[PDB]
Amino acid sequence: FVQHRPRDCESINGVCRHKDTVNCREIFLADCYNDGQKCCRK
Repeated sequence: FVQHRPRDCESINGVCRHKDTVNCREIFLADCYNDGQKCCRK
């Protein structure tokens, strides 16, 4: 089974970087998996 988790980042064709990267555009739609990372336009 699984939990109640919306959408990640990889499930959208994105990347998982640091929420404090720099210029790695974040995807306010795709989530990460580390809890501390965010989505980026690859």
